[PDB]
Amino acid sequence: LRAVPGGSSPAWTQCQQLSQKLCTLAWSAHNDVPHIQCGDGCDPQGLRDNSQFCLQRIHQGLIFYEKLLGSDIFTGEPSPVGQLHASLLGLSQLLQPEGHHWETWQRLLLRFKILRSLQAFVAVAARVFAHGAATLS
Amino acid sequence: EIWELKKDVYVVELDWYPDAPGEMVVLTCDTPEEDGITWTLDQSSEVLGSGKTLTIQVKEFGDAGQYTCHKGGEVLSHSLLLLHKKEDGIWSTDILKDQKEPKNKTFLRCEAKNYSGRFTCWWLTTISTDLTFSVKSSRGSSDPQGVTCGAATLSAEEYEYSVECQEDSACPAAEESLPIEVMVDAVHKLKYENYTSSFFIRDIIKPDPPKNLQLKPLKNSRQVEVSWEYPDTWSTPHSYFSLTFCVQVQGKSKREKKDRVFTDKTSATVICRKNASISVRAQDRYYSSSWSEWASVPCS
Ligand SMILES: *[C@H]1O[C@H](CO)[C@@H](O)[C@H](O)[C@H]1NC(C)=O
Repeated sequence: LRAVPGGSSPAWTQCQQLSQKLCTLAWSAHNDVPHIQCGDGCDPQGLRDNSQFCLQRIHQGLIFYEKLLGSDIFTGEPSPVGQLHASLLGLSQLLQPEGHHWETWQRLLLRFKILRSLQAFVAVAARVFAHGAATLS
Repeated sequence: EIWELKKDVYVVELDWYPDAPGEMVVLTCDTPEEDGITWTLDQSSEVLGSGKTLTIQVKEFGDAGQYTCHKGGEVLSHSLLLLHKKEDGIWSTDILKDQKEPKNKTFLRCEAKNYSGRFTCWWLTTISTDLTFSVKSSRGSSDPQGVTCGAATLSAEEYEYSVECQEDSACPAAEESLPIEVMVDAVHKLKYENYTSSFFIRDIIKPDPPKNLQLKPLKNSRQVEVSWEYPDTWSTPHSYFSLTFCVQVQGKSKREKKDRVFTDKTSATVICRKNASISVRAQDRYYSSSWSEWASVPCS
């Protein structure tokens, strides 16, 4: 028998808090978008076996959304968007393990569509981080 | 504008204006023969025509019904014709009563107690008789994925019908990208109507009320510890499918004090007072779906 370092643990309690914050913010504002799909490992059972899959997919969605909120759609025509953008980044930064390099008008309508879709995604993320924080630790 | 609804049932699309010319329909008997054939409508022995085909005019709901062909005393085939009336570009919706709540033109209301893939839809009608409802559902429209529904049955009374459906391949924890479609066929005598509903399960979530709501008075103080549990219908594990709560303390009167607290815990300490009740309701923690009904308990 041996015992071997497995690397840095995900920061579950911080991610739990940032993802909860993001849910609050996304609802404070009343295609090929990534979605946490069923294959993605984010379900309760999928988290025990291997959470890297899920977290990696969550990271991907976070960076997709942060690019959208920083883009022309939100800084052009006529707010929780500033704090939302920054928190999207904060969380994605927490997910990025050392060594891994996981980084790669009509507006009022688009902005409604994007924010609605963001609410959905961040709720899944919040459940993942809350479950991980509670059962993996 | 004429299509098969089910075996031997055909819907005729009827564009109507007061001087309706009437659309002509040709009905063919479902038989290998063409001799000795007569036609009757519904329960009458009156011969309306002879031979393998019958040509009829449809202008109004009485122009329809179960046309039947006969040879040697024997029924060869039945063809029931229903009419879907398009007033002036718009189809009729007399059968179901607008609920007027989520938006206007909302005839079907669906809700789910959890993320399992089971949901319930209901609808309202004034009509008490000669009523059949048929329910279909799927996830997506491009390549529909299976959802199994039961029979629509009278559930309460205005007339209320409900149906239970279950997504065949549920993924409770996923972020849904394609909505569930609900299609209800509504038949009143010979009047056919369509009803449709589109949604994400996440948006029709309404949990059941908090369970086992109970009070625990503090020693020689007015304060009470309120405690409760997640409903049994709620998705498990709770560590993942979190709920959040609203605790309310209110009197019977108008101008009396009110106390309202938000908490992710399943306990709270409130101040009780004679003739006040403690109410607790629930909502998904991370997504702003519908609050449960109140569970409540008198300060007694
Ligand atoms: C409902 O009615 C309309 C017109 O009759 C038709 O186009 C549509 O296909 C019907 N829907 C179903 C699901 O049968």
